[PDB]
Amino acid sequence: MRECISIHVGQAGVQIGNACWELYCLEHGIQPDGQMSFNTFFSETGAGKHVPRAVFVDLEPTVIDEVRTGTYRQLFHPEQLITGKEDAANNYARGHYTIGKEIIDLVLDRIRKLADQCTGLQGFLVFHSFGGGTGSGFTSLLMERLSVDYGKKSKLEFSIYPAPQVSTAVVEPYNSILTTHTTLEHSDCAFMVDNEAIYDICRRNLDIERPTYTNLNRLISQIVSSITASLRFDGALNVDLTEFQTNLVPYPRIHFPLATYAPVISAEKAYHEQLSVAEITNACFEPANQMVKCDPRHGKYMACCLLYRGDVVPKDVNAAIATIKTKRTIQFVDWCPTGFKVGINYQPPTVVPGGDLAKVQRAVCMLSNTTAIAEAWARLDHKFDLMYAKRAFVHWYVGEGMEEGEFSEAREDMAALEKDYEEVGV
Amino acid sequence: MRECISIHVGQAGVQIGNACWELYCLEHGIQPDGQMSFNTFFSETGAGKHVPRAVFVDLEPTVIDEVRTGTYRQLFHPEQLITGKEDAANNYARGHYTIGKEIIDLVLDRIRKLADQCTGLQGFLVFHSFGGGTGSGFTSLLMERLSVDYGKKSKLEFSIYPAPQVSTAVVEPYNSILTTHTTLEHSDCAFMVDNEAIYDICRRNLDIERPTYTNLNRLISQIVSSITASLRFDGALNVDLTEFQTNLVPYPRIHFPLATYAPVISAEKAYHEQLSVAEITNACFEPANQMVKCDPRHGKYMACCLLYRGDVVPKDVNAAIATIKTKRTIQFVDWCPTGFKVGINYQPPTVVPGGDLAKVQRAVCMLSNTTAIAEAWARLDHKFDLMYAKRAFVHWYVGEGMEEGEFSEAREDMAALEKDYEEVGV
Amino acid sequence: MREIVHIQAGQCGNQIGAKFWEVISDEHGIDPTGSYHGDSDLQLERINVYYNEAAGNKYVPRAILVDLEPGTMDSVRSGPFGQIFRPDNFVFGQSGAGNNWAKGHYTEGAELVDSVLDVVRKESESCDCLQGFQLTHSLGGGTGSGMGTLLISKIREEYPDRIMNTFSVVPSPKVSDTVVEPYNATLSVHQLVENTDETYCIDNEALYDICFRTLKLTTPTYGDLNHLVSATMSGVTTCLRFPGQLNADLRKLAVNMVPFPRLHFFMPGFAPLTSRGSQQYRALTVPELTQQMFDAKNMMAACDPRHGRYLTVAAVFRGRMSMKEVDEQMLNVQNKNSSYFVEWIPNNVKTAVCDIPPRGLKMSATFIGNSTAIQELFKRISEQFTAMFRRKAFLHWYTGEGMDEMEFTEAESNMNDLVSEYQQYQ
Amino acid sequence: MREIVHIQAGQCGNQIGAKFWEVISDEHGIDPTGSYHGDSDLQLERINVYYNEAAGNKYVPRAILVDLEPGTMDSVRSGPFGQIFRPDNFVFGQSGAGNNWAKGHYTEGAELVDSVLDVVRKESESCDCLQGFQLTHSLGGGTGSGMGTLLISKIREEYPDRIMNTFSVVPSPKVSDTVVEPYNATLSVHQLVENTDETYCIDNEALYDICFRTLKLTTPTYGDLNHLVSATMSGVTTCLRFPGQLNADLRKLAVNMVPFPRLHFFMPGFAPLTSRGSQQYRALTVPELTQQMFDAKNMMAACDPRHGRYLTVAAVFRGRMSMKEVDEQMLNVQNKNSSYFVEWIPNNVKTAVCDIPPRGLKMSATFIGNSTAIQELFKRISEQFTAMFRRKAFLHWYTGEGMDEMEFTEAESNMNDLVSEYQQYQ
Ligand SMILES: C=C1C[C@@H]2CCCC(=O)C/C(C)=C\C=C\C(=O)O[C@H]([C@H](O)NC(=O)/C=C\C=C\C)C/C(C)=C/[C@H](C1)O2
Ligand SMILES: C=C1C[C@@H]2CCCC(=O)C/C(C)=C\C=C\C(=O)O[C@H]([C@H](O)NC(=O)/C=C\C=C\C)C/C(C)=C/[C@H](C1)O2
Ligand SMILES: Nc1nc2c(ncn2[C@@H]2O[C@H](COP(=O)(O)OP(=O)(O)OP(=O)(O)O)[C@@H](O)[C@H]2O)c(=O)[nH]1
Ligand SMILES: Nc1nc2c(ncn2[C@@H]2O[C@H](COP(=O)(O)OP(=O)(O)OP(=O)(O)O)[C@@H](O)[C@H]2O)c(=O)[nH]1
Ligand SMILES: Nc1nc2c(ncn2[C@@H]2O[C@H](COP(=O)(O)OP(=O)(O)O)[C@@H](O)[C@H]2O)c(=O)[nH]1
Ligand SMILES: Nc1nc2c(ncn2[C@@H]2O[C@H](COP(=O)(O)OP(=O)(O)O)[C@@H](O)[C@H]2O)c(=O)[nH]1
Ligand SMILES: [Mg+2]
Ligand SMILES: [Mg+2]
Repeated sequence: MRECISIHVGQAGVQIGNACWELYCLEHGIQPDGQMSFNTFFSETGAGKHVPRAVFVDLEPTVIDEVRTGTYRQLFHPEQLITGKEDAANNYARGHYTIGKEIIDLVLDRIRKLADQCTGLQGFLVFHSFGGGTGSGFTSLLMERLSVDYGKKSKLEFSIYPAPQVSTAVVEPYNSILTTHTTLEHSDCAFMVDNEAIYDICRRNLDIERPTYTNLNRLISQIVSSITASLRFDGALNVDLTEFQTNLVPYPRIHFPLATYAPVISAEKAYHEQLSVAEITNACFEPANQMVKCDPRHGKYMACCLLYRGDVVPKDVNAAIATIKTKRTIQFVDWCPTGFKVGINYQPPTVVPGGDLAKVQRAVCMLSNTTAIAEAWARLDHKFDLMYAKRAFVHWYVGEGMEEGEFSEAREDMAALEKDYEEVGV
Repeated sequence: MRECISIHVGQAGVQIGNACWELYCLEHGIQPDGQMSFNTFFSETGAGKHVPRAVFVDLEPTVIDEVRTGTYRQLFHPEQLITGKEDAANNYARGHYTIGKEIIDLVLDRIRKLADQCTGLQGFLVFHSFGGGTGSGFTSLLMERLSVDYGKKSKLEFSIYPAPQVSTAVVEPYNSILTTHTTLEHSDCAFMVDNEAIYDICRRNLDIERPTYTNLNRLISQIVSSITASLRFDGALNVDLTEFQTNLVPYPRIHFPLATYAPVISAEKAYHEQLSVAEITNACFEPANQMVKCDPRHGKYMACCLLYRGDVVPKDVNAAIATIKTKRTIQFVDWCPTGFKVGINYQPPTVVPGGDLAKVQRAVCMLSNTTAIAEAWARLDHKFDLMYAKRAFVHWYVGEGMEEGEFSEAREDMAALEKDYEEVGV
Repeated sequence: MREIVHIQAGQCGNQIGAKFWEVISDEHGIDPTGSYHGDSDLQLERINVYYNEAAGNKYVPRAILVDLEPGTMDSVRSGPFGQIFRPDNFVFGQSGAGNNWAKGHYTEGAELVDSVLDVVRKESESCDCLQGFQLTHSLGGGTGSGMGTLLISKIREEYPDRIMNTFSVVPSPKVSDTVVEPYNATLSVHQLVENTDETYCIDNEALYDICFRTLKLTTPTYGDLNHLVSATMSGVTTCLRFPGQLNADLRKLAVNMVPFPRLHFFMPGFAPLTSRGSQQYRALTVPELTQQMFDAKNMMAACDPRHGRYLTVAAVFRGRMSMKEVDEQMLNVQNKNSSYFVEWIPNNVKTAVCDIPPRGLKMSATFIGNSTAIQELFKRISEQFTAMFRRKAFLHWYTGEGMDEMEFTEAESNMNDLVSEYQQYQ
Repeated sequence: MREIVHIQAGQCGNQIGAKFWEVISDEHGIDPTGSYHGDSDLQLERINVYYNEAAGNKYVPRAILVDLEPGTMDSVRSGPFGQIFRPDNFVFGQSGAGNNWAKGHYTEGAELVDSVLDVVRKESESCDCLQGFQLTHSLGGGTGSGMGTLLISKIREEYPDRIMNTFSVVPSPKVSDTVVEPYNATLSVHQLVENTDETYCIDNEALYDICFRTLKLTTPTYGDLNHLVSATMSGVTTCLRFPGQLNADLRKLAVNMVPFPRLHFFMPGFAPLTSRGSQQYRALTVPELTQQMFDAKNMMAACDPRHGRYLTVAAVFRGRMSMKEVDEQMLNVQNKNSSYFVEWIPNNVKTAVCDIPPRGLKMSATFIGNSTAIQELFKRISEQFTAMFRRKAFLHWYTGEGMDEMEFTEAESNMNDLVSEYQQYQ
């Protein structure tokens, strides 16, 4: 079995992971203690106790400690659950240098150990946010080490895009820039989602009153679930992660696809709806199902992917696509003529018990690169610029050893990359 | 299956719709939750839950909210039941501009979505009154959008004629003029009925003491039922809506037919009557069965239609018609030599449980264009003129952005159209 | 929902409001503790209009109590009210204006006003769609009259597109309750007319007639008089609080009843009105109910309605009844009494029907007339005022507060323009 | 774990700390004997932060009591404290500084300081990861003010990378409690500003308002005032003491709330704040909770927060709630009130949520503002100080101890630079 590595970094990465692996266990019938193709993320041990390919890193021990008390404690390896003493406190200089140093060796040795547990190592996912100290600095350090030790393997990262209007941390704009700049050279593709757009979607589609991290995370976990499903299950067109890289990265550095999922609908709405292949596919290109708050009509599509799950047949897809391509309201780049790779998986999507989504016979994860993403760039570039013009909170990094002009150069690189989006769209 | 769109606008439109779809479900054996040719108004979903082609728009949420609590809640789509916050309060300026703006996009996207649910889209009915703010302003806005997005499809509207002597709203004359003027360029045929004449008929024929919206609406719903029946069922001469347009519109703008129905009689009277084809047909041209209070002897017939339902055979019809044409007390226009299209449908009419009409083996919907309609024109033209001479309630629109002289021009157009009735009759 | 907010001003205002809010609490099955206990769903279906739920069943009346004289509210909250109302809303000082408009409005009242407005904002923030403000007042009582007027000016500035309206007790044409009551009235009116959408005009004298002679009430106290006022207020809002054949929202009613800007003065009618002894000799039909509505004896303002012409008449019915029956009956009335209706408006009637009755009266209706007759009440005040103004009677209490003679000059001048407009239309 | 250590200095410091440590003991289910009796695991999960287990259940508050005036602690340990606290920690002399900064800090206090520091070291040795030092003080009380300042200088030398912070009562802007309170403050501040990471600024006056008027407390004693202070301190640490959706460690909060080095002055906010009578009229929503947090009335420092701009605002919530609900609500606030937020920082909000409520309040939150408004408090002291400084009022008590005139000159000069920085950012 080809198997992949997962890493979870930061409160965000860990939380999402919590739900993610709960889901996986449910998708394979695995009990919370690991008790029994899943060998693509699990290692079967002597007792039928399958143990996950995942390393959890938390400098703020509280979060993993909760995981270590939580029901899936049994499942994970104590040597996988790697906790620190104090966190980076939303400081990249510590996450990527001062504090991150300590553990980063410990974690790498877990990773190498686990890599020798494996035969068919294919990719490795890294869950984190763009601004949380743990998530931010630490990730770029880690990725640089994995780009050395493995380098050939698929480097996947999930970094939650800092929602346009809505932020929790003040310096979050800083951290994103700096994190991103660094990890640009060590990451093969980076995913971004928006907590705000997702909130909007929970409300709009699922008919949710007030979203929180619990249910939001269940959503994300199902999106990831489909990606992996191409590996974990039989499908007509089985997509490997290596493929994902080939097809979703039009250009060496712009590997920053966004992804949505349909059907997102309450069990109630499912009875006033017949969700056909075409129905859903159409919904995938609705700006209101757009899980990053960036309306797709603001740019052109650089690339596409349809990870279809459940009862979906090649022609219905082909016809649905034909319909989509016919709709010329979906503008895509001259550069990229017909690139709509579709994945199709057979295995249906699955619903979490106590979950909030309609159990549907077919679903799809749409994934795309659009020039419209430059909008998101603009925002953060500017956000950062504003505070950097002040040196709001600059004392705080520059005491930690960070260089003025390093920050300027990092933002320069982000501006050059934004300028590259412009270049593609042309 | 060719299928049609229905829209319901305003309290009136929605109420009528309530009864209308109850009736339809009864005509196909469909349960209140959609549970099972009806696919010409329904979409069968996975569970046998047929869902209607209809969108309900109510700025005054109270009415649809009642529908949403009502038994046929189950049947409709939550995304079909589109409610606002506040209504236009009998103000066309808000219905067609200020407030109507908000929803009108939301509704159109339902309509486009539903239009993609469809293959054979043929017409779309719009239920409303001529003066209710929701019904009035909103309709003309909507129709203009549908005349863009579809344009080829049959545009059908039901606007209840503001009963000659009897009004509920004071400014109702305003609204009709303004609404009508606008929708003149976007509507293919507009039906008008009179609540008063209908009251008279309930009393006269059905032997009703005191009519109200409940039972009145059941009547209207059966009239519409016959029209659709030509689509929904097998008949010898099956009439498509496209036909209705071809034959009922003698002239680009005068598309304002009126329609009655016979037999309208209590179950009691049915035993002292033998309702033959000829019997009923005769009754159709009785001025006392005239569902707009406009006595047909005040003008000449511009056009005709007989939608026959139940046990009716071609010759009996032909003979009945022969009798009618022989009766030279029915004066019709030189312009239009023999135009009496008859429809005939096979499928009988149906009676509502707890209803007030005699279950008859055969029925017919008569529909006609007569020059006598100019009378109705005169009334409203004048009514409006009177109040406009005062500017009674003018502050109320003109604050909303409406133009003096716009109102004058609108009435001019209504006067030109009335002058056109005169022109035809000549 | 669409929330309405009340203000109560003066002894008069706070006393009337005392029972009004009691009455509505009955209407929705709300107990004296603010906890909803009704049985039917319609009891609380729209409860949001007048109530904010503060937990469980706590329902909070949307109302602010405002008085410079603290004993008033003290008595109200000593009664079966104080624990419905929240203490955030008791906004009161300790100084009486002593029936000085100049005080209650213009000088000291302003202090209190600021804190009032802040509470106003609180409520307007908590509201979903703010549909406006009802303010109880005595037109001649110093702080009812004055203080209300200031609040209105401010609120209308901050919510200029909302329906704001007042229930101002007009001075009894025979007996004055304040010696300067003509001053308090004329001043109030100056600002009240320009800054409100609707004002109801009511006389205690007329109420006395109704109480003692028509209802054969033995001892007509204010509790029973206010019972009558509370009455007509309740009905209006049933248009919003409940569904019906014709749901006519408060705004819609307003729109229909105001032919011209500034003439928004209403003389609530009432039905049925007969003492318990005589009720067994009559039948509540629509003809009966309307005959009651068209009685000068059932006119709650002291004005003979057959002086001049009705501009507009809103018949709002409560309970089940036939639309033909109603329509026809209203038209019978308009035909017979056609000498009392303004020729300007064809169909001088206006109607609405909510399908729930008040209290246990199978049939009920409330009659909102706007007749040119009302000018007499304006004369009453004008004339009385004028005489005192000539001699400068009690001038030094107002000029003591800094009020200009020309302020009073312009105030009467604007009541004279007002009556002049009534004449022009009469 | 990460342990925090407290110091208590002065009557003020030791009194406040008295109840603070009582409160936390409640928060973790610790009885008055220092023996843990709580039920939930979270009661003692992180107990190590503030407690050292000395056997069985003996839990030892990590705190040192320091006072030159022995009766203070004598009263504390006479109370329900003395046997929680260990006698190693009572470090006290027998001589009062008599509200002479010069004494309590600079001359005699130093004697006591040495023994204090030794106990400090004891605790810092027993700690696993020393996360810092909270020191209760009155900014104007002689030994709270002074002695604390010396301890801080020393401790910061020996633990320069730790979070050290103080709760210093700022002199009430209206009433002075010490005649030389301006001296004690200005001096303390000189050294306090440069040697601390955070300082909380609080006024007894503002607390009085909050107690008596907002909470309608009849007799506002220090027990109840300190109840409020104890409050806001508790919340901050819930970030560390408990888990949550957003765990924001004290360091992380610090990092986010300090835009510039030295401006670390905080005005704790509070929610909910309403007396028991009014609680039944409201609902604790996030909108409610935040409305409370954004109230000038709930600002515990005597400063109008709408003077100038907020640099940064940390909303720390306690209890379960939706992240959308919170985020959205905070953003609604920032949008509406955008005139009060510093343009420098896009997304002027900052948030954190711990998933445990205080005490039995389902919802609670504590608001940490840093507004340029705070400069007024600095003015208060500056101005008062200045006047006295001119005349050399009470000079011979300080110069009696050997304090230089230029010491006071430089002290005010540094408060003037401080306020100057607030202006530049305002
Ligand atoms: C808006 C409302 C609610 C209030 C409720 C107050 C009830 C109250 O506490 C006293 C009571 C229980 C009944 C009073 C009836 C009333 O005055 O009765 C009245 C009158 O005496 N009733 C009639 O004249 C009824 C029949 C007339 C037939 C010719 C009318 C009246 C003012 C009713 C109002 C209507 O009652
Ligand atoms: C950090 C904490 C812990 C302390 C605990 C002290 C408790 C004490 O001994 C007295 C008591 C049992 C309750 C006091 C409540 C309180 O003052 O209640 C306060 C206030 O009166 N409560 C509200 O305003 C609550 C609802 C407001 C709705 C608009 C707020 C308050 C200072 C709470 C603090 C929060 O209580
Ligand atoms: N989707 C999702 N986002 C989260 C969750 N928790 C935190 N975030 C986001 O993550 C960002 C904050 O970073 P965290 O992951 O909480 O912090 P951290 O990685 O532990 O880093 P430090 O504590 O600063 O060292 C914000 O953008 C939050 O919106 C979660 O449970 N789900
Ligand atoms: N046939 C029939 N006519 C109705 C019914 N209800 C209202 N009407 C008529 O509709 C007109 C009033 O307009 P409505 O439809 O009630 O008002 P609306 O469309 O909701 O518009 P606004 O409330 O003013 O925004 C009058 O001519 C009524 O006679 C009904 O149930 N059946
Ligand atoms: N309908 C009604 N009118 C009242 C009541 N109390 C006082 N009034 C009238 O209000 C006027 C006196 O004003 P008042 O409210 O007492 O003065 P204020 O306290 O200064 O606002 C007189 O015309 C009274 O007839 C009451 O309970 N009901
Ligand atoms: N909040 C609070 N403030 C206090 C208390 N006791 C004294 N103060 C304040 O502290 C200042 C007096 O300082 P104090 O602590 O008594 O002097 P010290 O013993 O020399 O440190 C005055 O501003 C008082 O208002 C208390 O119990 N609570
Ligand atoms: Mg974290
Ligand atoms: Mg309506």
